[PDB]
Amino acid sequence: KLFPKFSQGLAQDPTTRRIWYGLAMAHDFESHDGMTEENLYQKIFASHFGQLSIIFLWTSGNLFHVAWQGNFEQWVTDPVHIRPIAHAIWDPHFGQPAVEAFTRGGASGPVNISTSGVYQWWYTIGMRTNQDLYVGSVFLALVSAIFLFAGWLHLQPNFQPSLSWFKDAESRLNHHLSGLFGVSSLAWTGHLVHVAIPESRGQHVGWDNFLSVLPHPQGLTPFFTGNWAAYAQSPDTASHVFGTAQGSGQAILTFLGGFHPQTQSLWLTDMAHHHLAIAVIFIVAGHMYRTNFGIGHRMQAILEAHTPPSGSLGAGHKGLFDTVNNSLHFQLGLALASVGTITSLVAQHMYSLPPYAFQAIDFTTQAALYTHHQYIAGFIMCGAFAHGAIFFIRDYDPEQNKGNVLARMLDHKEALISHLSWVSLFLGFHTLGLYVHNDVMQAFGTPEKQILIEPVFAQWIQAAHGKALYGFDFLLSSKTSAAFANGQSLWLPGWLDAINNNQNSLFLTIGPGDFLVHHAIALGLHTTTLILVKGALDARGSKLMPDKKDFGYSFPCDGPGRGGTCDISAYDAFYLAVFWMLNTIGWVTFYWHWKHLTLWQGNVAQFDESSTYLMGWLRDYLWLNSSQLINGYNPFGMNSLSVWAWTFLFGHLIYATGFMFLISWRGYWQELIETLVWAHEKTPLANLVYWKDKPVALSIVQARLVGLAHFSVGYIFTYAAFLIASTS
Amino acid sequence: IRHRDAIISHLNWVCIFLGFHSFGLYIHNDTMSALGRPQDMFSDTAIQLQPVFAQWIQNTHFLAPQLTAPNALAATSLTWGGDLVAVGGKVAMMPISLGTSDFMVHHIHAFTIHVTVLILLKGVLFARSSRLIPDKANLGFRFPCDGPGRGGTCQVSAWDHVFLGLFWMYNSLSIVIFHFSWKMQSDVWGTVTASGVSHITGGNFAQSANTINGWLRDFLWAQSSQVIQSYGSALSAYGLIFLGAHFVWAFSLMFLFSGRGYWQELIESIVWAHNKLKVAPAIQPRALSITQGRAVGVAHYLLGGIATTWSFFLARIIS
Amino acid sequence: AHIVKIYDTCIGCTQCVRACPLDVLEMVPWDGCKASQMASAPRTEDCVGCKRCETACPTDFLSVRVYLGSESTRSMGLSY
Amino acid sequence: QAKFFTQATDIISRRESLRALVALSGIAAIVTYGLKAKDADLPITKGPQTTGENGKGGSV
Amino acid sequence: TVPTLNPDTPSPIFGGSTGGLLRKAQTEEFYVITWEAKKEQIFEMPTGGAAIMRQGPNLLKFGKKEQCLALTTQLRNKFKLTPCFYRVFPDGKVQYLHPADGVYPEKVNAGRVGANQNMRRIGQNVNPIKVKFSGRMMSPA
Amino acid sequence: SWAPSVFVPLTGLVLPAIAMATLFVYIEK
Ligand SMILES: CC1=C(/C=C/C(C)=C\C=C\C(C)=C\C=C\C=C(C)\C=C/C=C(C)/C=C/C2=C(C)CCCC2(C)C)C(C)(C)CCC1
Ligand SMILES: CC1=C(C/C=C(\C)CCC[C@H](C)CCC[C@H](C)CCCC(C)C)C(=O)c2ccccc2C1=O
Ligand code: SF4
Ligand code: SF4
Ligand code: SF4
Repeated sequence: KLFPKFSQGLAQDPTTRRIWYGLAMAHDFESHDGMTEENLYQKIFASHFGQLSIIFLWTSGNLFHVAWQGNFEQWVTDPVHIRPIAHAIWDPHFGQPAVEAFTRGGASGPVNISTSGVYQWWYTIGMRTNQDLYVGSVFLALVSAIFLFAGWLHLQPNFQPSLSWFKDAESRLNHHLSGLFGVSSLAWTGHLVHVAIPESRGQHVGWDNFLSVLPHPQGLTPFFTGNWAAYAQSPDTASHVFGTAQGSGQAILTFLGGFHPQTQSLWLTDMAHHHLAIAVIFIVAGHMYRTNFGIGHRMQAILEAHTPPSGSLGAGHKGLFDTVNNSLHFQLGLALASVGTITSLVAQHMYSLPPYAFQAIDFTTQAALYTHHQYIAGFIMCGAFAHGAIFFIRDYDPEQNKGNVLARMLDHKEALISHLSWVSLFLGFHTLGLYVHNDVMQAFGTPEKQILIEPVFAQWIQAAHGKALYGFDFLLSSKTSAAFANGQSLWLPGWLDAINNNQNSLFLTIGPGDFLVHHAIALGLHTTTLILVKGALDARGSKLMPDKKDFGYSFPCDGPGRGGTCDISAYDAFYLAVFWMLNTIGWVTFYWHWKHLTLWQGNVAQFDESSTYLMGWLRDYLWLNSSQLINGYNPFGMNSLSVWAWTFLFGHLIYATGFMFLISWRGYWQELIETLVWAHEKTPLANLVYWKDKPVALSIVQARLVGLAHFSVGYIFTYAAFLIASTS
Repeated sequence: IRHRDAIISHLNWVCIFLGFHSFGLYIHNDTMSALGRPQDMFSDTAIQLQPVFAQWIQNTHFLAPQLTAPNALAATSLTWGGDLVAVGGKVAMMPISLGTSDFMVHHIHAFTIHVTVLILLKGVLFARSSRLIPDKANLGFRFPCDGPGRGGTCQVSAWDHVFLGLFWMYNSLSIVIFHFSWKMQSDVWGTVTASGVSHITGGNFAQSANTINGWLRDFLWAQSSQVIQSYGSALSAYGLIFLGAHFVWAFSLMFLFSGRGYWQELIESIVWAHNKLKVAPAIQPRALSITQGRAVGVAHYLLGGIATTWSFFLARIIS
Repeated sequence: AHIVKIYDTCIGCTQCVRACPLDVLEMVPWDGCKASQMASAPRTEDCVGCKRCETACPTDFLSVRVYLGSESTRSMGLSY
Repeated sequence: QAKFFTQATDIISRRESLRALVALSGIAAIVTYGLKAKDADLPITKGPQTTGENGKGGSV
Repeated sequence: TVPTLNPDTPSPIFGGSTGGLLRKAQTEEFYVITWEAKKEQIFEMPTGGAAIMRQGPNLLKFGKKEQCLALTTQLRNKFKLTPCFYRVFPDGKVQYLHPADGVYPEKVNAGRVGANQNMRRIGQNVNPIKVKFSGRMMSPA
Repeated sequence: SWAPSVFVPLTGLVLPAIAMATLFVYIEK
């Protein structure tokens, strides 16, 4: 009868809470009034479209302003000594010298420097003028409108799909593997061959003439002939200059390895062959599940067949087909887990093997990106583990999964939790113990007494990969190894050359300071997983509260009685888990930032010597590289690092409000409000105004979220200001 | 008791007032300074907010030995009168100038004190009963809550008021001593040369302490120098305690941010592990009470904070 | 309002009625238990959900449960 | 005087007319004194009145 | 047996407090308490303040039923008295509440059939997949 | 200065002004 339209219960709430929950309840379909599986799936589908339309519009927006407000064309001509423009600024709040200050580049007013690496992205892909950016902006905007269209389209009763269709998993897998993965990477490879490669060779190929231009001299003869080697006949020379004819070859598909020496990025020929190769594996593999032809696998049959003899895995995977196909949260958990891993995967491979020409020369961009994807990966992981327990509560069928791997999982969960506890306490005690030991020796002027363990195991791996520093002589280090002799005339010359250039990021040199920090990160991993896993497995029931599953995923507590039950819900478990996310990726991003900062600065001996103790982090990382940042203004004058320092403090202030909502809880605030609501009602003149919605204190769960949110935002923004301002 | 509502509501008002018109001034300064508008700032140069009363009272204090206290030869203190007295080339005492920056910090104080009073007085006046919990008196002085009912009743007790009162007190007192230390090194202390004075921090206060960035940089960042490099010296213990106090401060946050529901289940799993190996204790392992969680929290928070400021000042001022 | 239920494990020791601040529960005759009496929740529209009732129950596991549900002016402890 | 200010404040009386007048004519008040661009009144439409400064990586 | 009549009787001595009534009593439901105090002895105002009781019938005015059952339990335990109490509506109607059936809820009285009484152990509840596709909860089965 | 003189103060005020107005009426009514 009032908004929340989707909840009678919340709509009848007389207070301001109705509002808050209404905002908070909006996307939870299963909890709305008179909901069905059909409406659930259909709303989810439409929502996916909605997301896509926002994404395409967002991307088009970037291209739009780079083309309209940027210096894209000044960059292409001189990428090394021009700062890429993101956007113009029109701020009526700025003072006279502010407008002078922010006018960087070739700009006719105040501008901001892009640290997204979209320049080098574009530029490496083939984008040459503002025109190209405009056309792409129009296109993707058109795709946005199309997606919006499509959302409302399959909302009508004629175009409403049936639940059976949504449950056709085999078909979606076949199509996504073959088409979405296979075809689209094949088509990209098409783009690299037809546009990117020629663009790097200095021949501008556009919509109007591609069809008329030969990418290879004897094109499409090798292809059908099976003389594929001709496509790798003459690669670009070692003196090739990117985007110019000088030193350019004709090959379209190679396995060279290493980098394009002047740009220091992967070879677009290697990238072409890569996308093409995977494309084939995807296309062949995408014909694996049974649909409407009779040929193909059964998922159910595969899963149910995989039960080992002598019941060492119980009933194996029997019943998982149904509990997965039914459970949406399960699918989102698997998806988020995989997506989180690959997000960090991307982050860790991109920095050490950059793919873009004249990236990695851009320090700030690289730092910004690598922080970006690791934090995104962290949040995504916590979320994976957050729809973990939502499954465990709402979705699991105890009878239908009897004695399976899943039920057996629940069975020995105390073992799992307790052994994670062991693994985290071990690390926590020893690593901290060895650091603080290292500090005390530093303090007393005896650094020779430090406990510095050399990372022999990683140093071994680097040796097996062909770095020769450590002199183990294994695999790709040793010249008398089959592994060496096999591919020595393939790509190893490009590889080995790149691994041993220590001015690049590829498999950096490692010492005892590396050793400690990785075990700090391991502490990060294991503990966060302890919170999340514990929260997932005890979502259903515990000894304190056996009937927890009757309440659901978020609840304040179960009262003060029998000891006290604050932060008992799996919700709260995930909440607690976010703090470790934050702390852990905080450590990882620092690790990253410094070990590069000292590389770029030209003194890696700063890192190796101060990373072995924590004051070293405090003094040589934090205290040193904020010098310029905090100076952005002083009583004497100003410079260009105004916004970062403003935002630095902004983040800190957000960070401390969070503490407010986290530490102080409801009873104080409500009674505060209780006196205020009397105060209003017997204040004359003001008497004549009264509220419609009774003023009430935010909930516990509300307080829980609002703290967390402020904390995270402050975290991110503060670092971002630091990272960028210092690296720049 | 019969009009507590008016008292607490008015204290609430006056505190929001004070908060806006003190913090708000610093945020305003930071924004104007960031936007390139120094002529619009709250400062002796641009904006003037002179402590006219204080200056009057200082005026009356130095002239007093002549008029209102004839038998008194010099002033009670040189921070009112003139006559800069110095010993061993160091400044013992000298007239303290009062400007806009001092106007600022005092009103911050007065804000902080008023907030602390808000929390504690509210605590004492409604200890027995309120609109939410009329029978609070029966429940005790020290107790966590009365459940998730009534929308949720977290931290209703008088203890919880003392709890939160400790944080604001720490806040207030911390700005006072920072005020003190910066004030003293910039406008008072230093060496005495050819008929002239070189202060320790060169009178940056009046111009720097008007913005948050000035504290961040000219006080915190610049001064922490001697503590952060105290290694290899006599003062290294202060660096160790510097780090240790951060540790313990941060360590408090685990207790403050969490609740014993998690911890008790954790303990269930660990207890399993013990029982599996016949090493379970007779004294059944239990998570701390909610109240104890709060007490441990506030205790470690204070100890960490205070000990960090302690290692800071002493290494700073000794070196 | 909040939901309050009494299960059959009730002993009828009456602590949960005697503890309530808003008189939601009452004692009724029954045939199941040694005390010849069981607890009941006929007035849950006045239930606040403060969970004194639960804290008062001696049975293992508790034989009163309060499920915090849709919230109304009374359940939110309002006097304004 | 009561006759001066009944007749004067009787056409703007209605509540529906305010969301039509105050919103659209109020935007017409921002879009007038908002678009009207020189040093005379604000220091941004003034623009940069000096030659560009040198960056950190030898940029324009 | 019959519920209480709702007459006019004088409230006990009180200088007045800020904790008392507000807009809720005017446009929502306020609450009234009735009892026969023997002597004049002091009591704790549950909305703050000292107040002297009078002999004979005394009535008070509150805007929440907790403020009754905090007082009633303070009148019942300390002074050993026995108060009745009921609601009010702003059109002039009354709702008789306590004791609902003359007998107080803790000791058993015939004619009070059991409500929200589940007749199984709590662990004999079904899993919440078996209550989707509805508007139902986990206990009512 | 042509476009951003119009679109900045409309996105700054006139979008949130009628958004806070029409979303308020959606909440209370
Ligand atoms: C990312 C990016 C972007 C975007 C993109 C996109 C989204 C795209 C799409 C799409 C595209 C751009 C596509 C194209 C296509 C093409 C084609 C497709 C063609 C073809 C032709 C032909 C002639 C062929 C034929 C044939 C044959 C011969 C045989 C077999 C069959 C067939 C039919 C195939 C931009 C730039 C904005 C920005 C930057 C980055
Ligand atoms: C970690 C944690 C716990 C669990 C932590 C506990 C129980 C702390 C106590 C642990 C110490 C180590 C036990 C003391 C043991 C004796 C001193 C004997 C040890 C034997 C010799 C080594 C001396 C809570 O109880 C808690 C409660 C409320 C909010 C947050 C938290 C919280 O964060
Ligand atoms: S959360 Fe607030 S209310 Fe629920 S138990 Fe812990 S303290 Fe008592
Ligand atoms: S407390 Fe548990 S046992 Fe005693 S009465 Fe209420 S329900 Fe029956
Ligand atoms: S919850 Fe508090 S109020 Fe609701 S019944 Fe149990 S005790 Fe009486």
